[PDB]
Amino acid sequence: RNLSALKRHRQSLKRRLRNKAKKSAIKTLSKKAIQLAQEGKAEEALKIMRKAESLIDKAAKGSTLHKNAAARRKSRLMRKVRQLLEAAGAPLIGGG
Amino acid sequence: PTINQLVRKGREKVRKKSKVPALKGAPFRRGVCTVVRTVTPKKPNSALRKVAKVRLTSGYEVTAYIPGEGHNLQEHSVVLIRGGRVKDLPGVRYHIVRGVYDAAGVKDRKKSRSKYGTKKPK
Amino acid sequence: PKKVLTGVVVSDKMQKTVTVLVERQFPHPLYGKVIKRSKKYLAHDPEEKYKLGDVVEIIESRPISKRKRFRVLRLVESGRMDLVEKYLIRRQNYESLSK
Amino acid sequence: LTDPIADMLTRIRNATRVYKESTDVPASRFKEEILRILAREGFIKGYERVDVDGKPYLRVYLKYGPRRQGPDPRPEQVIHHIRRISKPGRRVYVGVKEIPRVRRGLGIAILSTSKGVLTDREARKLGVGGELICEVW
Amino acid sequence: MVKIRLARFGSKHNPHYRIVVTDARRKRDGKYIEKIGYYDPRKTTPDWLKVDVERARYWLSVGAQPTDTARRLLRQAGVFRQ
Amino acid sequence: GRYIGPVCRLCRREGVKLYLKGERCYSPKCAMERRPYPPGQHGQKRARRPSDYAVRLREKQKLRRIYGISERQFRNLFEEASKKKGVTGSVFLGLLESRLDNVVYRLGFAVSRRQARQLVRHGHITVNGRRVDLPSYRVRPGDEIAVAEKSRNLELIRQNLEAMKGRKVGPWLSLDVEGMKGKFLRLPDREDLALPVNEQLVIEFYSR
RNA sequence: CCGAGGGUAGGGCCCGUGACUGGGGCGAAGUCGUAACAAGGUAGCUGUACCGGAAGGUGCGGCUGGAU
RNA sequence: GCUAAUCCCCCAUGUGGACCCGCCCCUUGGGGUGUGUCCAAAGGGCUUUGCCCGCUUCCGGAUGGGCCCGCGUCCCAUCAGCUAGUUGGUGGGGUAAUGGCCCACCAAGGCGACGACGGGUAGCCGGUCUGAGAGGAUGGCCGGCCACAGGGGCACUGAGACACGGGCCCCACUCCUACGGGAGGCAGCAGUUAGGAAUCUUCCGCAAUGGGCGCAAGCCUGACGGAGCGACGCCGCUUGGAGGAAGAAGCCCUUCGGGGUGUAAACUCCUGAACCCGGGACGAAACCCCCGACGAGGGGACUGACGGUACCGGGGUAAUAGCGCCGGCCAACUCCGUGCCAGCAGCCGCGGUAAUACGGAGGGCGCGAGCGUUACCCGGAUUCACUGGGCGUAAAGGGCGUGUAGGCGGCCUGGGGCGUCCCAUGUGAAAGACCACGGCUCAACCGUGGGGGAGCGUGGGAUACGCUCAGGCUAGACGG
Ligand code: SF4
Ligand SMILES: [Mg+2]
Ligand SMILES: [Mg+2]
Ligand SMILES: [Mg+2]
Ligand SMILES: [Mg+2]
Ligand SMILES: [Mg+2]
Ligand SMILES: [Mg+2]
Ligand SMILES: [Mg+2]
Ligand SMILES: [Mg+2]
Ligand SMILES: [Mg+2]
Ligand SMILES: [Mg+2]
Ligand SMILES: [Mg+2]
Ligand SMILES: [Mg+2]
Ligand SMILES: [Mg+2]
Ligand SMILES: [Mg+2]
Ligand SMILES: [Mg+2]
Ligand SMILES: [Mg+2]
Ligand SMILES: [Mg+2]
Ligand SMILES: [Mg+2]
Ligand SMILES: [Mg+2]
Ligand SMILES: [Mg+2]
Ligand SMILES: [Mg+2]
Ligand SMILES: [Mg+2]
Ligand SMILES: [Mg+2]
Ligand SMILES: [Mg+2]
Ligand SMILES: [Mg+2]
Ligand SMILES: [Mg+2]
Ligand SMILES: [Mg+2]
Ligand SMILES: [Mg+2]
Ligand SMILES: [Mg+2]
Ligand SMILES: [Mg+2]
Ligand SMILES: [Mg+2]
Ligand SMILES: [Mg+2]
Ligand SMILES: [Mg+2]
Ligand SMILES: [Mg+2]
Ligand SMILES: [Mg+2]
Ligand SMILES: [Mg+2]
Ligand SMILES: [Mg+2]
Ligand SMILES: [Mg+2]
Ligand SMILES: [Mg+2]
Ligand SMILES: [Mg+2]
Ligand SMILES: [Mg+2]
Ligand SMILES: [Mg+2]
Ligand SMILES: [Mg+2]
Ligand SMILES: [Mg+2]
Ligand SMILES: [Mg+2]
Ligand SMILES: [Mg+2]
Ligand SMILES: [Mg+2]
Ligand SMILES: [Mg+2]
Ligand SMILES: [Mg+2]
Ligand SMILES: [Mg+2]
Ligand SMILES: [Mg+2]
Ligand SMILES: [Mg+2]
Ligand SMILES: [Mg+2]
Ligand SMILES: [Mg+2]
Ligand SMILES: [Mg+2]
Ligand SMILES: [Mg+2]
Ligand SMILES: [Mg+2]
Ligand SMILES: [Mg+2]
Ligand SMILES: [Mg+2]
Ligand SMILES: [Mg+2]
Ligand SMILES: [Mg+2]
Ligand SMILES: [Mg+2]
Ligand SMILES: [Mg+2]
Ligand SMILES: [Mg+2]
Ligand SMILES: [Mg+2]
Ligand SMILES: [Mg+2]
Ligand SMILES: [Mg+2]
Ligand SMILES: [Mg+2]
Ligand SMILES: [Mg+2]
Ligand SMILES: [Mg+2]
Ligand SMILES: [Mg+2]
Ligand SMILES: [Mg+2]
Ligand SMILES: [Mg+2]
Ligand SMILES: [Mg+2]
Ligand SMILES: [Mg+2]
Ligand SMILES: [Mg+2]
Ligand SMILES: [Mg+2]
Ligand SMILES: [Mg+2]
Ligand SMILES: [Mg+2]
Ligand SMILES: [Mg+2]
Ligand SMILES: [Mg+2]
Ligand SMILES: [Mg+2]
Ligand SMILES: [Mg+2]
Ligand SMILES: [Mg+2]
Ligand SMILES: [Mg+2]
Ligand SMILES: [Mg+2]
Ligand SMILES: [Mg+2]
Ligand SMILES: [Mg+2]
Ligand SMILES: [Mg+2]
Ligand SMILES: [Mg+2]
Ligand SMILES: [Mg+2]
Ligand SMILES: [Mg+2]
Ligand SMILES: [Mg+2]
Ligand SMILES: [Mg+2]
Repeated sequence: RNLSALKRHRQSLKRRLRNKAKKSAIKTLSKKAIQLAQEGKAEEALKIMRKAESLIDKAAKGSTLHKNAAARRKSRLMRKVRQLLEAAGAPLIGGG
Repeated sequence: PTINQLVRKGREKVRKKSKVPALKGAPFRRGVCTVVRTVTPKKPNSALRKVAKVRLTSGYEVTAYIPGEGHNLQEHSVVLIRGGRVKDLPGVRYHIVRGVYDAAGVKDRKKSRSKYGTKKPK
Repeated sequence: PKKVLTGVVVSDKMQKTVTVLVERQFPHPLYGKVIKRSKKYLAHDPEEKYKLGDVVEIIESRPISKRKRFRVLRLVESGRMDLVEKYLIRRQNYESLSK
Repeated sequence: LTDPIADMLTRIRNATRVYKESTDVPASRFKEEILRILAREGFIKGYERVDVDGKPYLRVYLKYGPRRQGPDPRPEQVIHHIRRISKPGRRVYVGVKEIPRVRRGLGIAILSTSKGVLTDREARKLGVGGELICEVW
Repeated sequence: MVKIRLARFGSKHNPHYRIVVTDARRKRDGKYIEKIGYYDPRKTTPDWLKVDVERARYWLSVGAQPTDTARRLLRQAGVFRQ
Repeated sequence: GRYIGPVCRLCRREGVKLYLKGERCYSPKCAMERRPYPPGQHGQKRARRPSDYAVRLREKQKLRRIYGISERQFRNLFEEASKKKGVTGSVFLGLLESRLDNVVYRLGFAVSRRQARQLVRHGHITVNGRRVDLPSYRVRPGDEIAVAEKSRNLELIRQNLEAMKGRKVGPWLSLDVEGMKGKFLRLPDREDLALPVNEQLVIEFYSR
């Protein structure tokens, strides 16, 4: 009736927490910056947008994000913010 | 037909019609006898051929021949059947295998004994 | 190589897409005779430059939509409405094959 | 008329069977080339471009064997047998390795190739295939 | 890793291996990437070993990993000689 | 296994002596010599015309009965011949000949192939040194077929070896008495054998 | 939000079975006649129509695959 | 409530890598560059200022995959119309990635007699079986791919799963209990039961090959290696060999004289399966240990489930035969019994008092640890006919026109080169089959080498014929 598969389920539950928690944050921040960039509010958008990008690549270190996801999330994050600031300018920090 | 016609309609592979349906693709099938009686053959023969109506594991109920001289089959006699009609008893399309289940071999066969489920004598 | 095919446009009624009909011959694998068979491909035309009747080449491409896996390669001939007739009349006969 | 070639061969087969010296078939730079093989291989004495009512024909000079002994003195044929292979109803094309051996060598297969009209033997020689026009013996 | 090893052919009480390069995840007697020699352990013929040496050196360069009892039959044909 | 019963009835049915015994085969006590008519109740009845099928059966059986061989083994050889280059009829006879037990009897070590088996089977025969007790060993050119050392000293082989001293043996074979050893030189041309068999009729049997 | 499925309601196709009923095959040791085969004793066959215990008959038109 | 780390996190560092914008080369998102921003890490161990195994970010290889496209892939048209995420578009979501894969909006499209839609049946291939070939039939074992893991749905973990012996939920079923509550998923190996005409040992071992973890010793491996049962198949071998009467007994036939079984038996002699006795493997030389440098290289040793079995030697017994058939096809004939009965039978047909056709018997034919039956596949069946058939009367011309699609099409000249043909080259796995050789005493079985192929991609060529475009013609056709 036994196994260390039990062990392996025990672990997955814990990795699941760390993952979800990490991904939650990325969306919270990305959207936060995108929100700011709409009403931009350019310095702040850019400020939060950096905090996102950092957290994304941080996730791509592990099992959370495959590298190409991180790339992709970053690509779409940036595009949105920039093109949003085009409806008023101008970029107060970096970047870029 | 023209060649074009053949491109258009092709030739038709003709299917075969089994002659022992009740067998449901099996070499043999087990059954129980309902009616065990004699039947009269068509012209130009004359006899009292021995037949059993058998109810099958394959859902089907058929009349099967009882080969040999004399038998011990009666109602509720369990019996194995094989294919093969008896030309002169229409509707009979199968044979009871003598020597299997409640179908006894023929008493006192000496020739062609395997076909009659009669063991070897001393 | 990316497979390349040539055919007539039979529809322009989608936006940014044409239906290109490609035809082919081959001997009957048993009866020998050379026989024709045809097939419609939805071909990508981002430029809405291809018209009904054009004869065109299309090249197998990365998938654009469900069903569109070809972009239009180039013009070859224009104004082959006679081909488009052959197709259109055939579909119109279908109203007469029912019950 | 739907097959000029088949027509020619038949004009020939029909005439040879009642033993005409010649017969006329409507002219063509393709039919000739076939006659060029029929003569060269000795199936016909030969052909000459004639004219009937202003229109081009090929008069075809037919060849047979000796008179014979017995009740039917009709000589043997030189063209015993000639028949379309490829047709408009079904084009028949062979590659070189699959060119047939007519009548165990004693007969020929004329074929049209992209090196002109050849026999089986000749086609094998230049090593090309093509539309198998017909067979003669 | 991709591996160099011994696929058993022949038959019962009658081994005959094909020293072969295959993905480790394959089954023993399964589709292999490339054959590179053979090996009769019962030694019943003059060359109960043959090895393309020129080939085995390639795969090693490119990262193949031989089994133990294949490493040897690569020693015996001196694929390793420096 | 093989036929193993009354062997004189074979000859009588075949309408020909087949030398299936050895010694008594040459005497006037031979069955074919006394009753050259088929075994059993109706042997003396006037034969009626054999059918074509009948005819080719007998020619096949005759050839087969000569070698004491089973019908399968016979078939498998023939089929082999049909796949093998050349005239099948020749090659068939050839392959029938290359059988150990036949080779042995041809080199005179036995009076009957029926005895030439029990010799091979009881391991008294060998090839190229090594012992062979397989009545079906396909002998090739170059082979040394000898009596076993431990069998050289045996009453029966002696008696039988003594009988070969100058009787000549087929062109495809060489024999060294005293040395108790013979040699397989080549496959028999058909002429090299003169068996009472139209072997063509055998082919014809197996094409039905 | 979507969602295994559950529930309600109405449809389509297929299998089994059913008082009873329609003919069909067969059997053959019957009853009734004798429609077809001969000019088959009213030449036959025919599509259709009406009719008769039954084969069948008749009308209309057609065919010869009709004897003299 | 406490405590460790190759667990987690934070900053630092930036070869590099990621992302937005500009620019250059390219040409679908490929390669490089500039500014901006962002991301690394874990140490353990010994012979201890030097190794080994790990850790980190990047590049390229290799290998295994995802997705996409052309062509091929069964029966019913008594299934003829099907389609609203439907077909396309724009934007976004999602993924490793394209995509109606998902959503919002917009447009009105998409498919179908070249058979959509619907119903039925089937996992596909290498192959297999048959067949002269063409074809037909088939997909068991072995190899390749797919699909599934009680019936469904779902995602988590992860390079990789939507995971047979991991997780969640619903259903059906079964069991456990202390009656409160819990459990399970053999289509892994064996084994039980049901079903069935029918299909195996609850074996042995990790010695070999292979796989997982480990520096390594090594541990696990129902993969596998072997053993067990079953004549299921193929192959090999035995039940003996020689001699032995004008020829016993018995039995069968008879014209009562004899004929058969039958050299068959007896009997004589030679061999010697089984069985006894002794010895007894190949499969196993690596990993490790040695010196060298932990490499190249040379020596040390360990290890065998099968198995005390194969096999070698010595001794040694004459030692299982059965089954079908004998009217014709089809090889094998007489006597009795029976009397349209009992019965045989694949087709034609046998049996009604002289049955080579029923049953027994003698005899004979055919095969032989087999023989025969039933079932099914191809063959014979040119009886679906491409190879290779037909339609006045045998089955078969539409009741007749008109005409859509389609199929097919006169003479001459050129252009193109789609069909077609030729050369080159890639692919065409392994096994199987075919030819050679070789290893098990043969064979079967198995190994090494050889020969190719159709068919598709690529490159180059040819242009008779079919095609296509272009220009002429008048014999077809149409008109005056
Ligand atoms: S004796 Fe020899 S030959 Fe005469 S029959 Fe017997 S075996 Fe045949
Ligand atoms: Mg663990
Ligand atoms: Mg939130
Ligand atoms: Mg990662
Ligand atoms: Mg993940
Ligand atoms: Mg009768
Ligand atoms: Mg029952
Ligand atoms: Mg019988
Ligand atoms: Mg799109
Ligand atoms: Mg043809
Ligand atoms: Mg056998
Ligand atoms: Mg003859
Ligand atoms: Mg031959
Ligand atoms: Mg002889
Ligand atoms: Mg002789
Ligand atoms: Mg044959
Ligand atoms: Mg719902
Ligand atoms: Mg529902
Ligand atoms: Mg529910
Ligand atoms: Mg009824
Ligand atoms: Mg009724
Ligand atoms: Mg009348
Ligand atoms: Mg009358
Ligand atoms: Mg009348
Ligand atoms: Mg009337
Ligand atoms: Mg009345
Ligand atoms: Mg009336
Ligand atoms: Mg009329
Ligand atoms: Mg601490
Ligand atoms: Mg940092
Ligand atoms: Mg919508
Ligand atoms: Mg998009
Ligand atoms: Mg994934
Ligand atoms: Mg969709
Ligand atoms: Mg189509
Ligand atoms: Mg159809
Ligand atoms: Mg179904
Ligand atoms: Mg299925
Ligand atoms: Mg055939
Ligand atoms: Mg199948
Ligand atoms: Mg099967
Ligand atoms: Mg398989
Ligand atoms: Mg499922
Ligand atoms: Mg499931
Ligand atoms: Mg189950
Ligand atoms: Mg489940
Ligand atoms: Mg699992
Ligand atoms: Mg699961
Ligand atoms: Mg799955
Ligand atoms: Mg698995
Ligand atoms: Mg399980
Ligand atoms: Mg309790
Ligand atoms: Mg619970
Ligand atoms: Mg359990
Ligand atoms: Mg049962
Ligand atoms: Mg079992
Ligand atoms: Mg097994
Ligand atoms: Mg192991
Ligand atoms: Mg191991
Ligand atoms: Mg390791
Ligand atoms: Mg075990
Ligand atoms: Mg006498
Ligand atoms: Mg006598
Ligand atoms: Mg006697
Ligand atoms: Mg007597
Ligand atoms: Mg004897
Ligand atoms: Mg050993
Ligand atoms: Mg028989
Ligand atoms: Mg026979
Ligand atoms: Mg006979
Ligand atoms: Mg009686
Ligand atoms: Mg009598
Ligand atoms: Mg009989
Ligand atoms: Mg009898
Ligand atoms: Mg035949
Ligand atoms: Mg056929
Ligand atoms: Mg058949
Ligand atoms: Mg035909
Ligand atoms: Mg016919
Ligand atoms: Mg008729
Ligand atoms: Mg008419
Ligand atoms: Mg009509
Ligand atoms: Mg037309
Ligand atoms: Mg045309
Ligand atoms: Mg033309
Ligand atoms: Mg031209
Ligand atoms: Mg071309
Ligand atoms: Mg090729
Ligand atoms: Mg191959
Ligand atoms: Mg050999
Ligand atoms: Mg091979
Ligand atoms: Mg071949
Ligand atoms: Mg040209
Ligand atoms: Mg023109
Ligand atoms: Mg005119």
